[PDB]
Amino acid sequence: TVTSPYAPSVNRLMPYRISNAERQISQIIRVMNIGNNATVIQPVLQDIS
Amino acid sequence: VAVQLFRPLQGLVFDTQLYGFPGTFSQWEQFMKEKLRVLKYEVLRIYPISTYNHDRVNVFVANALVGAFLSNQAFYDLLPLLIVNDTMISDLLGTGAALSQFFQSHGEVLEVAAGRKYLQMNNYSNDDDDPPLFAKDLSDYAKAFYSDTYEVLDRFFWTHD
Amino acid sequence: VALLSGKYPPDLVTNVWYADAIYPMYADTEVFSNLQRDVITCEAVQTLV
Amino acid sequence: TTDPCAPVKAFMTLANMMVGFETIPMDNQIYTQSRRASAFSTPHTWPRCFMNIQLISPIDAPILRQWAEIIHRYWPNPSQIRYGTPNVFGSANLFTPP
Amino acid sequence: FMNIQLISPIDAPILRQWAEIIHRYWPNPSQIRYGTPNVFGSANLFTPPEVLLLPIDHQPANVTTPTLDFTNELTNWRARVCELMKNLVDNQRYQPGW
Amino acid sequence: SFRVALAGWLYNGVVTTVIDDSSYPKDGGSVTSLENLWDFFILALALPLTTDPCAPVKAFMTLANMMVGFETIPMDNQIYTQSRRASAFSTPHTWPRCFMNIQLISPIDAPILRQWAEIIHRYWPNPSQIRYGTPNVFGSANLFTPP
Amino acid sequence: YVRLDRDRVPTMVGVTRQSRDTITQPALSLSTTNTTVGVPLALDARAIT
Amino acid sequence: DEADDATKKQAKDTEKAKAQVTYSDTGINNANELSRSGNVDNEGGSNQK
Repeated sequence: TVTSPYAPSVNRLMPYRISNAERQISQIIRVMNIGNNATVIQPVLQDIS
Repeated sequence: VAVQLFRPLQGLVFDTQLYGFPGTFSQWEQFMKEKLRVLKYEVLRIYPISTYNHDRVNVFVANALVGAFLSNQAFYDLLPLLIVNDTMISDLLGTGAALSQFFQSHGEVLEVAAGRKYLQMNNYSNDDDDPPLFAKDLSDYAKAFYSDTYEVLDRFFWTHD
Repeated sequence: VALLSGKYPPDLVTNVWYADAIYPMYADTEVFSNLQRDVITCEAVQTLV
Repeated sequence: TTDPCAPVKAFMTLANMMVGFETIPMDNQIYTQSRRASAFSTPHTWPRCFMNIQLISPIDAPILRQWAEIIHRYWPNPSQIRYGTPNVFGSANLFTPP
Repeated sequence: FMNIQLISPIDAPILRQWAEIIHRYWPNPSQIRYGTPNVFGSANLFTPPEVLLLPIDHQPANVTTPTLDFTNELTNWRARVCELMKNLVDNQRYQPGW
Repeated sequence: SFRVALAGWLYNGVVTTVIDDSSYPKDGGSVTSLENLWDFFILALALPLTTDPCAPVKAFMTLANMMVGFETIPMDNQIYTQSRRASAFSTPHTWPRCFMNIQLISPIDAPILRQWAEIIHRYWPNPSQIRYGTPNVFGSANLFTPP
Repeated sequence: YVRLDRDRVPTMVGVTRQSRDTITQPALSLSTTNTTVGVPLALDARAIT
Repeated sequence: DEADDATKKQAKDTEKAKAQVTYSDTGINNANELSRSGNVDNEGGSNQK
């Protein structure tokens, strides 16, 4: 659980939110890098392990 | 070679080995008769017929109770939920009284597993003239998502595969 | 071996165990940082085109 | 032992050994056929299978039914004995007749 | 393997039983509905947003004090394998060899 | 702490006294732990003496947090859950509708939570007032309040 | 003080400089920036009990 | 910073190294509360110079 303030505030700039097409394009490009190398995809499985 | 299951006996969601049915129609009939006779007395004990006579019954809870007793699995929790207070879905939503195999809560839609409609005996040999069971003799042939409104079901299936 | 051998703590409660185990990981910023990278990638591809 | 839950603790002690060999129906999910036998120390935890012996099916699980019958039949019966004298000492015992 | 009836029930009984077990008691998929699509995007493709797929079934735990039970799919799988091996070891064409 | 609790009653308008997080159950808690039970007891007897606008919400929601997995209550939205920390209920806009209306708490699925909610709604101490000072000759610096 | 009447629970305290018959830049006082009514103060439930 | 300073000074007042009454690290999330400093001038600008 996390908490957020409830009061008047000074304006803040957080550009984090993005759309879905950009996420899909980035996922396609990430799949491209992986190719069939199999030496790029081992470390991520190690990390989730 | 096979039998058809009606309303109170629906909800058998586990494998046939767990139930341990005799496999012969006469012996199976006697065994089920004895089991239901035993369960009826407990249901009478908690809900006497002198007081409760016309009170409505949650068919989901009845099927879950029958399947749980036949599978020897925590039937006593569903008995307080046997009678309907406001609505079936409303009374069954969020309870967590029974196992998640019988019914589940996904927000405001109720997902209830579908029990076997047909049950085949040992004489079933996939013969030329044998009855078609239509794949309803298995434990996990289909799932049912119950809700009051169709729009809520469509919203739920937007994300569900 | 993993399937045939596995045990829990002598008496554990899942709510407390997970409220302790998951809390440290939900304080970073990598997940929020990757979205800006995705934005820059999707911007650069179209600029190149 | 003077514990008023030994009759149910014995039945649960046997039941916990053969888990998956034979199963019986047991009330709530929290108190189950695999729950430690020493956690049944209160009357509210007595299983309905142990209460009503007919719930244990004598076909797949005859051993548990026979053990429950033995517990219900051959468990020792309470008795009493006269002690002391009230003529000069008096009877200091209470909740029971002098 | 596709059409079980091709395997003769009288010449290959044990292998027929193995094929039947594969067809009946193999794991089936499910879904878990991960994440939030409001702030983060839906970076998944070929599937609806906000969902996983699993090689095995999923039943959410109802209690928070987990205790052993054998009412499990991956336990039924192991039990069926054990029964198949028992049937293998007690067979008139294989029993007298031991 | 006890004396400052009384001291803050006068100065509610500029400072509000709350209960530190360490006084709550350490990790959300559960009713399976004697230490958590005693912590809840201490919290229940210590909460009413605070000049916090929402003390009863925290008092009820602590037990609701501890009793996760043994009995459930209806939730207003899918964003929140019964198992959310009671330290976050510091604002009136976070009062659960199930706590507002007791009839929504089903007695079959929450015999203890319904009793606790009834106890909070029935026996929470009622506010009062007392006459102090002299207005005729010393005046009064009272605002939002008769002098 | 209110016990459970959430419809009249105070949430903000502020001080204004301008007259009521004027419209100008809204300059909220710093007293409104707290999530609670005022400055948060912490006690010891163990000590109180 | 001044909240932490007051927390420190409360311990000195109470004779003990640790403090029971704390004006800092209370549960309430106040990420919006502000105190007057020399960083800002009277007109909304900045006193860099």
